[PDB]
Amino acid sequence: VNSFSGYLKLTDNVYIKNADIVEEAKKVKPTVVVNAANVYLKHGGGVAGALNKATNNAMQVESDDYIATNGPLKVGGSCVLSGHNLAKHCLHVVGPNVNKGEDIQLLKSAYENFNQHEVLLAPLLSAGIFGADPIHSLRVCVDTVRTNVYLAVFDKNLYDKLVSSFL
Repeated sequence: VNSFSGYLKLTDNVYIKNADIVEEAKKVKPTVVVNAANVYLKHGGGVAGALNKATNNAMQVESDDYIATNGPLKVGGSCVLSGHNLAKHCLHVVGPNVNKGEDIQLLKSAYENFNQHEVLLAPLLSAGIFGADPIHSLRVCVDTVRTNVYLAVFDKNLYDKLVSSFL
């Protein structure tokens, strides 16, 4: 039993809710919240900008030190950093950004990072300002992640479309 509430069960291990991931993280304080990161960990907008804003920019400060030490992530890769006031840990995962021309096949590699964590609160990777089809992202999630994932979808209209079209 865990503390996640109000989710629709899609499969054995994937759950979904119309929710603001920031507000959901603040209430649940999950072990892991996933950020929709870019390779530079520049948290300017989308989910990343919202998560970082909720940390009062502490996520960005920590991220800048990470990049200065380690260099950029790979598209499809990830790193574990602090969850600050939102979670124990933040798993920064880089899905391909279609608006930069990155290969969508890398979306499966991106979701594979979730399998290193037993339970996660996450957005749909490569959705929103990353330009991929969220219906496709949900399909890849279900077909790739084997650990327990709680997906937060900000847009109510999109949430209803994802549920109604789910196979």
